[PDB]
Amino acid sequence: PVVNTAYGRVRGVRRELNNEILGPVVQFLGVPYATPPLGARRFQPPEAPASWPGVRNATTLPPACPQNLHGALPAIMLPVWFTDNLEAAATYVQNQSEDCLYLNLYVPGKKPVMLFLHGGSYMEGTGNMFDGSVLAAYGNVIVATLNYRLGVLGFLSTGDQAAKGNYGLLDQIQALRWLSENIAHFGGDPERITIFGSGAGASCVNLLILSHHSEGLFQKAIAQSGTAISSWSVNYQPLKYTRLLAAKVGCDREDSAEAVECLRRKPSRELVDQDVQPARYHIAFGPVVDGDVVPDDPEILMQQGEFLNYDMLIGVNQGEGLKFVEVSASAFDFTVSNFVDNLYGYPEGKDVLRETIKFMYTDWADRDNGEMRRKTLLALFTDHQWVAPAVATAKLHADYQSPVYFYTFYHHCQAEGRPEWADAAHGDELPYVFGVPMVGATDLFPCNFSKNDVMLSAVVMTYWTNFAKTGDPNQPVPNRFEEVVWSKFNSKEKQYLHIGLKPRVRDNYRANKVAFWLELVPHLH
Amino acid sequence: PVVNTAYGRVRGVRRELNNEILGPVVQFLGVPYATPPLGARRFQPPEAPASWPGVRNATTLPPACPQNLHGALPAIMLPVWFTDNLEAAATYVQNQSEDCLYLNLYVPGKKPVMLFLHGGSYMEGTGNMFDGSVLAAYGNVIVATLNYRLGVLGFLSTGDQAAKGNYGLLDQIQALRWLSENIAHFGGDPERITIFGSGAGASCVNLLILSHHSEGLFQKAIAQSGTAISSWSVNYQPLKYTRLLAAKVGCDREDSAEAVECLRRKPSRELVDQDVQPARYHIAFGPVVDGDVVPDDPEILMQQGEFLNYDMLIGVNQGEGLKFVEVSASAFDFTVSNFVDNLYGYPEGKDVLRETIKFMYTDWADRDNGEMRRKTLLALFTDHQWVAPAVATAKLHADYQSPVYFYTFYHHCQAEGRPEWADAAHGDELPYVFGVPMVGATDLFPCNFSKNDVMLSAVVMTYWTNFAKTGDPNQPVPNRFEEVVWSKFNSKEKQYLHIGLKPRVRDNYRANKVAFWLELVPHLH
Repeated sequence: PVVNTAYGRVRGVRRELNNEILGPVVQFLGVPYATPPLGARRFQPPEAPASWPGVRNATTLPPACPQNLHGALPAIMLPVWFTDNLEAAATYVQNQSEDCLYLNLYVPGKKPVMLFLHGGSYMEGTGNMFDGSVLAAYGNVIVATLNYRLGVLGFLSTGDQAAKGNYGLLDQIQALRWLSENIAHFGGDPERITIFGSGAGASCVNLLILSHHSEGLFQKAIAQSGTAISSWSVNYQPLKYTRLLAAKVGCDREDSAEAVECLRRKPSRELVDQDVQPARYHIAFGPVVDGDVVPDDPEILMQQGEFLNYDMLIGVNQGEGLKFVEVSASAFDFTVSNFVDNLYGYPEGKDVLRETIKFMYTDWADRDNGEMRRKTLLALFTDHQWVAPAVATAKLHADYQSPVYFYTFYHHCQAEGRPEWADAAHGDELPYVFGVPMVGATDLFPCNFSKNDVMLSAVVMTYWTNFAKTGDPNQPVPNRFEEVVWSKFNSKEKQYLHIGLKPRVRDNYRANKVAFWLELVPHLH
Repeated sequence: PVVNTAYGRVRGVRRELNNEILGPVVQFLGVPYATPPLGARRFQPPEAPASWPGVRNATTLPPACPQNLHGALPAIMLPVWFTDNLEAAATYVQNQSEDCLYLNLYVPGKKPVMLFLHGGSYMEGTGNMFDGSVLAAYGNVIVATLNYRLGVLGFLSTGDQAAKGNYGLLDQIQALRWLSENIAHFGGDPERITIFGSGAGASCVNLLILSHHSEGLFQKAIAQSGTAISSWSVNYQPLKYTRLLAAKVGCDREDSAEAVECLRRKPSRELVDQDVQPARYHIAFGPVVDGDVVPDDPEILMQQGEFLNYDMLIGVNQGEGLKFVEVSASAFDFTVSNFVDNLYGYPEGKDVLRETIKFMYTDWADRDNGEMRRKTLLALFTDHQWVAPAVATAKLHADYQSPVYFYTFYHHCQAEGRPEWADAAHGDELPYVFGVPMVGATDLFPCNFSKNDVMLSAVVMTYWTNFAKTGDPNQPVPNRFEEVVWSKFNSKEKQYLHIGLKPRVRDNYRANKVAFWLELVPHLH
């Protein structure tokens, strides 16, 4: 397994898969895409790599650039299986170094590419823990789980010229180019790149469409559970926090542009161990508006239809926010005051909105019971963050002559604390799209797989692969049900599809709550 | 059929009923109860009558004191069958005269009395058109349909001393005394008087409980479709209007007390032909707060529990207000602005309430169709007037150790413009309690009676008669269903009973809308 690219010649490996169904998976763990930053051009955009003679021995898990899984990280943005089994995930990124600009591959003539921008809160994660070879061989596609500058030294900007456009986004654009101008040797199609991701890694899958440098690189998108217009998708206070890690290591010279030229020699391990604690439901180090890759906010920029006709696929796990409440008449009256204070932009005229919300999410038919409160509160954080910025992105993107789809996941692998009372909960969609049941349970996903779960993987890896093939999720190839047609989303009818437990194509998901959060509350302020 | 009372000796008559079921009905049309006002003591309280020797020939329809059925009367307060077939009703009160202080009776030892205070808008009506002999003989009770000072010279007050406590209420209290101290000769029980009425004649059935002069007279009540705390139950601007009929006949001397002493000689026929047009949904001549019979408003007076333990029975015809709309996105946006302006007490801070109402009474699942609007508007006038001042009277009267019942009528005799799209509509409960089907259709009620309707009369004249017997509607004696127990109303559960088309004892009528109108909107102002 040896191939050659314009940059040189690289080797590979091949493995035998666990399940009896699947066959010849080839792997190319660790191939590069750009020159690694070293300390001179840190806090700086990337450049192409060098060239080598002979053969490059590249088959290992490459180092993942520095993170810290014991850092009092936010517990809302991160998924469940990442939080609970943290001891298993922590034993997976052990070797870390400033040099992380590599990318894995999985080769099963012009096959589609499925670049996976791993999720998280922009603080940790890696493609090493999302080793999808089952997904690589089932649908007969090429996966690529890269690594990019994430964390402190990942997405810099300050307001001055010393920290220009966010180096992470254009960092993974450097890889979008590499995959676009070197993939013919690997058997891929440079005209069918389909970025996809989850969590807050899908927030930066919309952000790439509205920019400019993305023109000739990719053609489609997939947005699992994220959106560019939520309350933790973009950073809006770079300067206040960028001068607060410098207040514990020391660069806060009152001269504005006197922080890069002392930190740029600071070692990477001390610079990623600061308690930059963001405001509630806000982030600290994410993509920022500067002008070259984020000209104008997606609030405005999305209205003027300068984005081309790609085909976004939005989705929402039904029930997620299980870490918002985990029952009285003054306990349910206590979350719904600090919640409103924390996440409303802080205008004046609040005293009406709290009571309107408190009236709308009550069930007056049976008020008394304690399973209304602590169960509608889980329906008040699922709606304001994941459920109704999504339809706003669906409408305005469907109007401008473009196809936008939808879905709503429901069914999870049953484990501890996961009854039907406990639905997806920001996760439990990832194992199924990754094929964890179909080859036996792995380490980080402990559950009790059955033959009921394994049928879901077939359909959810046929959709997400036929998609990359042609955008419609069904045309090439066809559980408990079958053949249901994948219905679109248009402003008039708003048909979601319910890829849950029995795939019925229902309509108009939560009309009352979506309309309350989207078309009534803007008037109150 | 000749009897004697403490005032003298009176004759009677007896008739044979149309239906084969019923038998010996006796009647005493026209017996007096008080001295008729003549022109000296007009605008003045009543007094006892004289005494006569021999026998008084009293069997005719007595004159009904002056009204005017062609006077551009309000079309919301009045029932339907009274408005449509106005030509039939107008041929029924032909002979009118200042002298109207008489009362009918119907004798079928200490039998209960069922004094009926006829409805309307306090401008017209009479007991002559509600001749209930079927109701008199079926349940074996005594009816009494009196006449009282109604209209212009009926409920006077000005703010000065020239017009003291409302002469109509204490006028029908004079009859409440007469029936309480002369009924032993007629076979009635002076300790079981049960006032009942409908329309805005049931508004002045609550008003008598909260007063004082009602102590030893009656013991129960029935409130069909009315309440003392609605927007047309009491007059709150006597002076502005009492000086406006005097501006077309002439008494508006700028001296305050210079209107009684010129009008008191004016003939009754000119004084009842003035266009005193009230404000929308308000009235002009109704009971007013002065101090002796209405000490304090039922807004306050009902809170302090000075009213004794009677047993009110509230009720609401499901669907009524069919003369509120009789479909666009700016037609439904046009009623819900002037409606809010007209009927809100005119404070500042309106611009939020209109939009909140417009959001709550929409059906976002299917917005487009034209049978949402012009059908939820009929559900916006039924709720703010008849449906949710009623439950407020039920709760606060059930708390103070008293029994309060409830019901919700649904089924009507089918006629023109009366499908199941068109429910009760402020009326169609009166024929059934009056027995119009059971003896064949009368003049003023044209319909097509069937054997389906005639079973409803049995139950609705067993309830309203067992009630007067013992207050519980069921204990002595027991369609499409049977034996369903008459459930009470208490603050915790709010069980209505649905005496409609199939008597199922459901619970918590319109919790969302009742709670919206009763426990959310008071904060917005």
